[PDB]
Amino acid sequence: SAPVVGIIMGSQSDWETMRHADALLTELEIPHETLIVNAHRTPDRLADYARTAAERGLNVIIAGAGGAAHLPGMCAAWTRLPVLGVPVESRALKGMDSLLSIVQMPGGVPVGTLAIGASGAKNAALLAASILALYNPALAARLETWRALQTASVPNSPIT
Amino acid sequence: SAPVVGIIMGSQSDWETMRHADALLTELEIPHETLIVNAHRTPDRLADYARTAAERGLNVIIAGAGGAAHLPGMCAAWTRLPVLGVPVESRALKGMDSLLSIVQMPGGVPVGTLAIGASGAKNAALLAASILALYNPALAARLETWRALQTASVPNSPITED
Amino acid sequence: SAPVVGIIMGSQSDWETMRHADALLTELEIPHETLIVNAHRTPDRLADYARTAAERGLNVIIAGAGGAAHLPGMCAAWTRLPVLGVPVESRALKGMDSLLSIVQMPGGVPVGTLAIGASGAKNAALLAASILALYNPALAARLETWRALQTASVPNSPIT
Amino acid sequence: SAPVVGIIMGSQSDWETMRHADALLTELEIPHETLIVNAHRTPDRLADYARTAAERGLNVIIAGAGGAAHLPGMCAAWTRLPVLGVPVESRALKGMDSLLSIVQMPGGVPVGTLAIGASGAKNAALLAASILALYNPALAARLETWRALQTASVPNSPITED
Amino acid sequence: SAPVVGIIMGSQSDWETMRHADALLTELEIPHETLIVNAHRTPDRLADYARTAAERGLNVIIAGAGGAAHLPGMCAAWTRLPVLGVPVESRALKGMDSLLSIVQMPGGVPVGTLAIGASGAKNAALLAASILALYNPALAARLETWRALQTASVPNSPITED
Amino acid sequence: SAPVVGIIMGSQSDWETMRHADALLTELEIPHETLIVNAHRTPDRLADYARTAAERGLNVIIAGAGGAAHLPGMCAAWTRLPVLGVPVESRALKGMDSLLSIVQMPGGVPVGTLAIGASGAKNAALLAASILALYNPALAARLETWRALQTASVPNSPIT
Amino acid sequence: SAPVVGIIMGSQSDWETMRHADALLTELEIPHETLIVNAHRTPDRLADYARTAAERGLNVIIAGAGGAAHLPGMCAAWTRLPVLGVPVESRALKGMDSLLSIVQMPGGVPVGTLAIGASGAKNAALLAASILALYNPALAARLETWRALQTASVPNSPITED
Amino acid sequence: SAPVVGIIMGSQSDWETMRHADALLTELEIPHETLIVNAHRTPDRLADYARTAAERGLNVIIAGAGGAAHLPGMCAAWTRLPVLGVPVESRALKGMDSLLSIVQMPGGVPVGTLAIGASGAKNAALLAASILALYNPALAARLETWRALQTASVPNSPIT
Repeated sequence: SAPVVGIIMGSQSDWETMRHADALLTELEIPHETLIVNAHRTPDRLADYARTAAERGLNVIIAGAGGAAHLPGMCAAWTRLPVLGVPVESRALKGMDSLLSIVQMPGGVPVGTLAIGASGAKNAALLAASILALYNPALAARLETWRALQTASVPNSPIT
Repeated sequence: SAPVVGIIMGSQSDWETMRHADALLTELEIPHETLIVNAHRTPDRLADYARTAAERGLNVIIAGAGGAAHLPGMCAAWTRLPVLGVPVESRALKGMDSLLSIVQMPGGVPVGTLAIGASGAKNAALLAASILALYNPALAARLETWRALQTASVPNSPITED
Repeated sequence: SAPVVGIIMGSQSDWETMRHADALLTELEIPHETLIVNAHRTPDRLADYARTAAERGLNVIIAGAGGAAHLPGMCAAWTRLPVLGVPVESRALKGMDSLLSIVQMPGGVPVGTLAIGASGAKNAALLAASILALYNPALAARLETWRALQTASVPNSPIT
Repeated sequence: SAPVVGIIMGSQSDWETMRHADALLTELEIPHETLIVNAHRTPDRLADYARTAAERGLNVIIAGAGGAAHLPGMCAAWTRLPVLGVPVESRALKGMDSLLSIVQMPGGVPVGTLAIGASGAKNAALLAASILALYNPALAARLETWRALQTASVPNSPITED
Repeated sequence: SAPVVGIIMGSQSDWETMRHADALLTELEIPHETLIVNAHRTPDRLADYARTAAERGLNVIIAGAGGAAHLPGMCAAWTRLPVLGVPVESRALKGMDSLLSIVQMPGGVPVGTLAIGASGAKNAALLAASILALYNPALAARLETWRALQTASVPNSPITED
Repeated sequence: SAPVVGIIMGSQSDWETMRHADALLTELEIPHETLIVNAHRTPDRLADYARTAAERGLNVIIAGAGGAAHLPGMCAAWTRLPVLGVPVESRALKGMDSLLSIVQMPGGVPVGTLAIGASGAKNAALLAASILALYNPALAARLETWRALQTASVPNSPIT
Repeated sequence: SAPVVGIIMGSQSDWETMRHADALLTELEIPHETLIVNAHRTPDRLADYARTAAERGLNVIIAGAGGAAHLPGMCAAWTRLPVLGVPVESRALKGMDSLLSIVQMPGGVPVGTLAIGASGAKNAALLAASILALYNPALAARLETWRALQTASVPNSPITED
Repeated sequence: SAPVVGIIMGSQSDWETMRHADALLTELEIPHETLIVNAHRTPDRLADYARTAAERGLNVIIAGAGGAAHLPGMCAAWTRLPVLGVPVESRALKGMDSLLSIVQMPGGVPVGTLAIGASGAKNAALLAASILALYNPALAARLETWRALQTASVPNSPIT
């Protein structure tokens, strides 16, 4: 089936983080594509990807980047689709540079930003799912089940 | 007529920021409600608002809070709807406490976080609009027009006179 | 005996930190319960726990959380008991996110916040003990002994 | 009549912040004393105040300090009473130095720390009240009334007019 | 006559900062152009400006941006010319978001970053001048004179009167 | 051939970082010298190095330092050549001290600052190359090739 | 009569801060000189000042700088005298860049660093006084009197009126 | 011989850092004492130590602490001697808490603060030495030699 979510990242090194978004979308059976698109090394690839995303049938883009993290913001610049940004943990500054360069978008071009690291990648997929669930009843039911299981599965006490 | 976006905030002091979300939704002709829901002073009000939002017909919640900013995250805990968070600028720490309190949600319960302050509020409304536009062709057209006009309206050079 | 302190945390991963609170309360023979309550995954469990804490005979709640750490503040929202918050060290931001999301409570609903990590968990238990000692003479004497031993046991010089 | 809470601070400049603790204790009818004790300029005064607090009948100490804020931690070093710390906002670093200097106590000597500034001072008094209410039923009733009124007084919607 | 340095910025609000770069280039008689290019609102304008800069005869680009400051880095992505970045001071985070967004470029695409604010803008122009002076002897002489005068003009003692 | 770029650093411990600048200059066949010059321990060596750099035929200086990182700024003080600064990652503060002490130069004496760590060292060499390419056509072509290969070599998808 | 402390700073703008060091030395009757030495604009002036300070009879150097604050560290590089550093508050980063640039000296060349701003300048003078008092009994007596008076002058309670 | 410098620290865990101060003083043959004094656990020990330091013949105190680091400031409160503070690297916040709680002393009671960690401990000893050298000619000559050797020993190029 045709992808409705695009997951993009700038390098193989981002995959350790973004694989968590990929896994969640697969778990919820949301058709998606997972690609490398680098804002700095392949800016024309980025322009083409973002500009054509809507006409290709994409509904949400999840973009991960670390350091001076420009990939989500520049993606949002070229598409009217919702763009969700995952700050990848950077070696020196632990993703604080990633976080500020993604979340601090000036008014007019938004990026919905999630937590630094694996938690953010998982949550970007969940946020994408909740967006798609607004107009897909079967997915809405699967997301309901996912959240219910998450809630029900929390133990009552720690193991010592 | 019925609201499809809920804008919530903890206090009147937040309105100076959240009014920018309200204005943009109105500009794009998106029906919405604006309420005060305080995570710490009215936690049962929050639980009820969030847990009933979907059945009331809301599609997106925009939540603003400052300091130890728990309102967006706790809203997301009770709803399956997308929740967007606006960090309100705080006096001492300039919204850094607001930002980290909102964006650093552990995996399992998301909040899509926007920039600190008025920019974030405007962008939360634009993000909400982009979500709604996925299923609403008239709104999708209004949003494309809005984005195209924003692009066309950027001047080519600064005014450089003394 | 019935618990007078509740120790709560959002996940098993918090136990490495919160076990230090548990150990100290046991050392001082303070009856307590140690539970998992997750603000985000089990918010109704949290509401019920905090709302009924006083009528169950709890006197102090010690709550640990990391990241966007909402557990202590939301607990305080539903109870009139003193709530003490332990910021758990987070992977990327080393508990600075945990610390700010716990300590920066707006006026009207307090959380007494302790240091990031194991030190904070130990100190939350000690702070709970000093609260209980105000109206329990036998405990006050044991706490006096604990503090005296801590003071007396500090060596006079380092081992080389 | 005799004080059961001590509010201490290093200088008159701290009073702008600590007065919020004082006001709240008075509102809840909690007898207290307010003193200046400077950790660095009057260290022997601090030692004496802290080491005699319990025998003088104090139950809780609220200590405020800014910058390299050592007053709460050193107070806790000499008393077995619960000590609550209020980081006072500093000029350059906006109370971040105050906060870290107070909250990051190594294990063994606790300080329950509240928010930077006026919010923290008000909350230190509320936390002190919640501690005292554990053994004082009349105060417990006054505190429940206060919290209930705070909850009931939150408006349902912001004032949104231009 | 033709420009050899391009000064670009995302909005008119940046000019208060970037005007210091403009003034210094003029002082050193370096022909330049000043334009608004917004990375987020006019991304195709940016692509075209950056990809054609070298063939248009530009030698150095000075780019200023604040907040999530992507303009310098994205300019460098499309040009082989040296790109110098000026972090513009932002309201909440005082240009720290600007600074990290510009300087923390991953290996492979450089931006030479200067200080936050007006100092950085002046220094971007001086750095551009020092690059151009490597091949332009008349400019090298003007720059040496400028640096020598800066050194000679430092007073020996402060004015200490009350 | 005579060096046109100088790479300087304060200690052997900086070499793990600055070797990336050295490798890139060699890859692009840019003649250079790689030296230890310590701002604090050998300040007269620094003064002489920076003061004579231009007359020796150097065109760009790349200077790396960590902690209270004064080497780039003080180099710039004595030369009219462009000075590029690489913040070396420090043990405690992860190069945030290095970054601020290099980039925050007051107006009048510039240092072009690159990212913390190995990325910054590589990018300082690339920035130096782009400066030299302005007036060396053969190098400009090699830099074009380098950038083109970087762009072309980015994979289209991650390896799972 | 001859100076035993040198107070140096990079510009007149630093004097608003460094004047507090000057005033305290005068109060304690410590002969000193006050000069402008800019690490970046007058590096040879700095080298000469620092390398000759000991033979000129100086015992302590107090150096103030803001931003990328290199003056204290580079002074210490050329002198064997104790060098005390005062971080001057900067506009954007509130002296955090000043502080880290001064205090984070690698092992081998020390700078004793004081607080950001006016407090640090006053304390640099007091620290210089405490160093000089080790060998000067009259000054040691004046310093003890000063510290004793500081202690005696702390009020017992705040002024709490409305 | 009687100690003229006191090195104090709050716990054995600080010794890994403060041993560098001890080693430097021994290298320069400066008589000193190395002690554990904990501001929070042994405050009366601290009061007595600082109050009597001058009359015991101490000239400089070097105090190391981490976290909420109160030891140097409180030492300075009770003595007119120069007090030098070493921020010990803390687990979570990497000594940023240590640094701010030591350096940000309000006007009236100074602490001369050195770098976070081992570098700061070494430099506190060197700063103490330079203070003592003002009125001890033999030590001044040894310190001159130490600094000269440090300067002369810096290599001219890195080892590859």
